[PDB]
Amino acid sequence: VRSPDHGYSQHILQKDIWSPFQVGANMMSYTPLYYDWKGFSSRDYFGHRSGTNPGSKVLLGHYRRDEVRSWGYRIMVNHKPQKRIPKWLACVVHIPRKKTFLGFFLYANGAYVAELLTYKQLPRIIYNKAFQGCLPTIGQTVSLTEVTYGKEIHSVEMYPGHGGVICRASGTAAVVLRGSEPNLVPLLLPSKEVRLFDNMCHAVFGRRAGVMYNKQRNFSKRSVEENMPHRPKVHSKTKRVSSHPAGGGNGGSPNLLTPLDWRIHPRNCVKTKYWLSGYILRGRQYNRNQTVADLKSKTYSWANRDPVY
Amino acid sequence: AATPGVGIAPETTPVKYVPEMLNIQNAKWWNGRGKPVYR
Amino acid sequence: NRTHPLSKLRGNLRRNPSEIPRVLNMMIQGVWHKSGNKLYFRGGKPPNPSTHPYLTGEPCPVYGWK
Amino acid sequence: NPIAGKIGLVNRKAEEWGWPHQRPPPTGLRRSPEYFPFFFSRYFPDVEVRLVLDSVLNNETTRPIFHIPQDMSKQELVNYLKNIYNIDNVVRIRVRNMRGRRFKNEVGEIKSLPDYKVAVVELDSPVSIVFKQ
Amino acid sequence: KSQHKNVLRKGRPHMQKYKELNRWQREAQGITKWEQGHSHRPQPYVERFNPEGAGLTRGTSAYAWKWWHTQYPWLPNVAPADYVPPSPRGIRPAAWDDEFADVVLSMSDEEIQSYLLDKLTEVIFAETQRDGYELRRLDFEGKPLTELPERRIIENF
Amino acid sequence: FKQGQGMFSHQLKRILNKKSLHKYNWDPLHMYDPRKL
Amino acid sequence: NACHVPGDQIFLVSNSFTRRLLTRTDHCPKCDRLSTFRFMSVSGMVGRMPYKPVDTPGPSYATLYWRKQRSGKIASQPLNEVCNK
Amino acid sequence: RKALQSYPVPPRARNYERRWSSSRTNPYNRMFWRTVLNEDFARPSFWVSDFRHKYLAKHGMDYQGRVPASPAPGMYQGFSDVHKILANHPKPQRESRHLPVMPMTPRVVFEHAQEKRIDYAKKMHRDRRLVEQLRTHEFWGWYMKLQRVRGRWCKEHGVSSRGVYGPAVDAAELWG
Amino acid sequence: TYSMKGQRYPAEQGRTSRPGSLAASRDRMFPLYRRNYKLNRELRVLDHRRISTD
Amino acid sequence: HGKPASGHKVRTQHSRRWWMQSKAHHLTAVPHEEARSRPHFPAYTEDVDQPMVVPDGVCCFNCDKPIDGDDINSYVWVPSGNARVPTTQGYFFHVKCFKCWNCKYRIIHNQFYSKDSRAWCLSCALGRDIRVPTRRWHTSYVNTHRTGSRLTGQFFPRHRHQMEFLF
RNA sequence: AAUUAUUAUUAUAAAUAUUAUUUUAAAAAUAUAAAAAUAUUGUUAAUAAAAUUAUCAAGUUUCAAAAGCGUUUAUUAAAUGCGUCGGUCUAAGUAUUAUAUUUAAGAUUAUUCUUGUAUAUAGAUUUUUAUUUUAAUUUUAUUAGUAGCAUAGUAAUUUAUUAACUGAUUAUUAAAGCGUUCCAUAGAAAAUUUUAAAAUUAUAAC
Ligand SMILES: [Zn+2]
Ligand SMILES: [Zn+2]
Ligand SMILES: [Zn+2]
Repeated sequence: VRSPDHGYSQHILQKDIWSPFQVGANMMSYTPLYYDWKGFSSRDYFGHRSGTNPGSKVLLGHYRRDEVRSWGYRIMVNHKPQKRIPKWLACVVHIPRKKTFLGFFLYANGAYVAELLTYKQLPRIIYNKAFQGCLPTIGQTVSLTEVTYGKEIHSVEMYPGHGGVICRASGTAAVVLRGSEPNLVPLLLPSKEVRLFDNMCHAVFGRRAGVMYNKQRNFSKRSVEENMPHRPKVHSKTKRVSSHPAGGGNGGSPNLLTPLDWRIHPRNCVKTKYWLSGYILRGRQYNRNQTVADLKSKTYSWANRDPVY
Repeated sequence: AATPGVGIAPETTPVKYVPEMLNIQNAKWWNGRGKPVYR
Repeated sequence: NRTHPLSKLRGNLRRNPSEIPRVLNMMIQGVWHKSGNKLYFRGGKPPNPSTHPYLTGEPCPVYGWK
Repeated sequence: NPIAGKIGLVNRKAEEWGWPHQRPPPTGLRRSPEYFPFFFSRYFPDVEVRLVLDSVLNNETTRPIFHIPQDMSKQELVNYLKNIYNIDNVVRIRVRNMRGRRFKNEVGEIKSLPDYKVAVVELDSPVSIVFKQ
Repeated sequence: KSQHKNVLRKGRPHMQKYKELNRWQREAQGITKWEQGHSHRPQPYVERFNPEGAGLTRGTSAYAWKWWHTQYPWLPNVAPADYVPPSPRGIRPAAWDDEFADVVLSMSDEEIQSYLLDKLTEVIFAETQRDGYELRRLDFEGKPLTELPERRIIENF
Repeated sequence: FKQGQGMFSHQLKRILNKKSLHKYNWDPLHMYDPRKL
Repeated sequence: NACHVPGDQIFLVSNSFTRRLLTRTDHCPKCDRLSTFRFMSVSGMVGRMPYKPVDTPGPSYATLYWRKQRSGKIASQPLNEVCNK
Repeated sequence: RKALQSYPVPPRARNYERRWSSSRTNPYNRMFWRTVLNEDFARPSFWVSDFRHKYLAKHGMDYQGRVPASPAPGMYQGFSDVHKILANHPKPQRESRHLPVMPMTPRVVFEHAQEKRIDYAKKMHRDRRLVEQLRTHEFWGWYMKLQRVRGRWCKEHGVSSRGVYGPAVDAAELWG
Repeated sequence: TYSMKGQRYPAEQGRTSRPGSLAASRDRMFPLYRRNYKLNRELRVLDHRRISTD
Repeated sequence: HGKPASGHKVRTQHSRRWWMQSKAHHLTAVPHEEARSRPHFPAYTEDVDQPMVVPDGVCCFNCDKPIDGDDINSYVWVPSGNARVPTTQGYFFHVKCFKCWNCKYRIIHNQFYSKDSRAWCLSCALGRDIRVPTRRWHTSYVNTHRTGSRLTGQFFPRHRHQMEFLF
């Protein structure tokens, strides 16, 4: 196989990511793994298509529609691989709408259910078995104790035993950072914010998957943009001045000084962190400007977490 | 489809804007359905 | 299915205020079954649920009614 | 009209048992086939199975037509003719429901008769009626 | 557009909907129009559900096609609604017998849950694990640091 | 193009004025069952 | 201009029998009985169109090739006559 | 407008939209070429495309054979309106071995109500021409009695039915 | 003849008993137009029998 | 600079590049640019060269039972242009034998695939497996007695046919 | 749809019924056009996307300006839409992700500089410009430029036409286009050339 991921490119612009090894659609929809459910569109309590009230983290993005298609491929995902029982990658299924790759693992005590598929994994191989080393094999799900500084891990679980939440998107990877804390290990999440992950947490070793998503996936076809169907996102400056303060103006009015969606979203203002966890060390704001590498140099302790936020 | 017209108050202060707050006359003989409840 | 007082059988001819909206929609609308044939009310003279003979028994598949 | 009226219950009581004056019969008796309107029915039925003659006249017929109150089901029309008119040969009954006849009386109010239930019974050996002129 | 042919209407007419009936049910009840006290949200349908969905908490597969897409995973496990509590009745298995019963009954239901966890970690990581895979992390040279697996690996086994 | 101007819309605006039966069903003491005292 | 269960004929249709045009009933000579004919193609008009020559619509390129087989190559039989009597 | 979920079968012609597009007929023969040509288009119809994921796990191979159609008895037993989590196939069966019987959903019964009203229509047409091929068939048979009785009568009464002239204008075989 | 949606003329329907004329039912004036519901059912509707499965 | 540069697609059916893409390429001679354009096919294929009648040794392709000679439109006579091989003329099917043999439902959009003298449904005959349609299961939508097949195949000038203008 | 009205209510199925509502002796207009020699745009704001046809109903070509193909109550450089980019978000959803926006894809490039909103801020105001918002009045470099470009105008030159308030070209200080610019550009709207049935002037011609 050449390049287990391809920018298939049906039309010179339309570049969808075909992967050789991708299971044909027939071997995709699996009965006891397939969930279906209308997604509420953007309607929240009283219909009323609306986002979220300013302070909350339950998303009903105003511009959302056709979230669950009804005869789209929708198998559920594990996110909790088991520690050291061998796997067996049976096939590698690729759902367009959930851009994730995910391959069916046998997992060696019959459980034909495991999905998240780390980069450079091949089908019909056994994965969760360690080589001579501690657990340094691609695909092996490793507790954060067993990793060493500087090697990527994906699907890291935020709270130990509560399922993998961090670094699930394709090609993503949380890099270890060699902290000084007694029983905690700091990981450089891809958001350039570092977080004191408990060392007993479980992460899947390797990159995540399907590299060449970061770019090189471009639909530019009216039918094919039904991998991401969303509502129209109108100008905010053609919105019936009675309705939206940016409006009218006999021509192209540039826009008002302080941009606002309906309430406010001024360009770098609305930063909506309201509760920081005890584990958080430096938010994406505290690192946004340094670099990727300089954050990988230091050792991270509790004194690095800034007492004021 | 429906409307309370009062506008849902905070979940903590369940009642703002009684109709009396506006010097409203709601006699049963005047507009019919009037007589309030906080009474 | 109107039913006799003594008969333990339960029929759906209710007259509670919560149930008359559907008991008219049987007498004036009728039911259009998803099999293609129009049910209980299919023509002109709308039935009189209160002058039906009483429900005598639940239907069976093999015979008509137990 | 499906909606239950208040008065119609009250008018029911005053004839079932003298309502404002005579106290009610205990609810056990009311749930029983010995309650008078269930007893005046199980022993003194009140039915009007009128026969249409226009189909049973001088022309012989195997299918004499009746009219039975709207609330006489088929198998009761069997029981009826069997035990009251000795009719013992009824293989199939065929039942319509007809809006009672309507008209304007000479005054002008639309005086619509009660409704009934054509039930074309089908006797085995045909029946007839003679009319000598 | 200056021509409204108005023939594209008139096709597949809507049901009659007799809205006087709901207008009546309001008055034939104490309630007004159900003022935004509810006002509504689109209720789920039986089709879009997937029973046998390996979620659903396995008690609710008909109570749970409703309730939302964002709640029925959490719908708690309760009971068959006819399963009675474990009852400290006297019916002992047909052939377990005494001596075993006299011993086992001595152990209480934390004195036996504890024994069971040790035995199960011993049954796994025994013939079951030593037969093929390995279930305890190894050191520099590759020696099994801990004696038996860690309590989590067993839990998810 | 409304629909249903016919007689059923001429009764359902006249027979539904009939005042349904009223019974002051007072609230059921679910949690505090009184007869189990 | 009309065929058969297995054969053909020819006929110019008027206005009066426009009903029987598509499919007729006629004595099929490759048989001895009436059999339903069809309308394999047009062969002209029953009268003039205003301000137009005798052959206003023209028979066809098709019904001509049917004619050029019937009359056409009769060279098998200029014997027994050509046009005389 | 009479929500499609009311019709026994979803409607044949499906009207859409498109102020700037005026054509009644849905463009079939395009919805056909896709689907026939591309396997993926139509969701796998779980069973015939499950039974892999159950062969691969229990046999260590790709099935590499044509999967049986008609889902096995016992599959999709909690589902109620399958019709999508399947092909339009019926809900397979109970987990029994009794002979297959169509679970008479409101849909199956309607199809019975077509294949009887198809046989009804093709029967009311099939015997219009059967009596039409008596009326015209016997009208001709009778019309030739007419031209015969006219043929017999027009010889004794000598009406040659060929103009005011004698046959000497005919024998020339000119116009005259 | 069959149980089909159709349009009837009002005189065809026959009038109530008039002072001038008896009640002239739609049948006794148009005998060969009485629908034959044996012939309908036998031909047009699906019998319980043909789909009886249990 | 005529301004409204985005427009209605006003031409298109008023072109000569169009007049060549509207033709049909049927089984006639009709060199090109002479076939019919809007309906795509001429009405009343005249066939005086060969009479185009239903044969006597005729039988159902799918079922094989003899077919009524011509007194009826119970048979779906698909004359695939000049066929000869299926019968003296083209395939023959009673209206009720016109189903896919392998999957036993209707032949959707009526394109069938003659698998070893038993018409197979194209999708099954092609290996695909979606095996139940929506509208009518066991009876196709087809026309009867070639009436649906006369949109194509063998119009009047089926050959050189220059006997016309030659002496 | 105020009606016995424009009006196949297309859920289906079918294919040869000799199923049955339309006054009447004229020319004007007008709705309308069968027929028919020349002429081919001289008509006009402007010819050419303008019913049917068995005489089978279709204009070709060049240049300039112009994106997506969806979608709109006076229907389009309206508003969508993919990508890039900016900002936000690691205790409800995957930070090559999803929210919240500005733009528009493709191809070249994407300039100079800041007084206020925002951010950060230290009791607050007042102060305060890494990125973002808005700005640049002589920003004006690239780039196209009389252009839907405030007048000046028919811009001056060149063509083109017998006649050039057309249009295209050159350059080029454009009242104050300008980097989201510019190029590329297809069915559109123009300008030529050219051909051509609508009764286009001539022309009136039931
Ligand atoms: Zn013949
Ligand atoms: Zn056949
Ligand atoms: Zn098939």
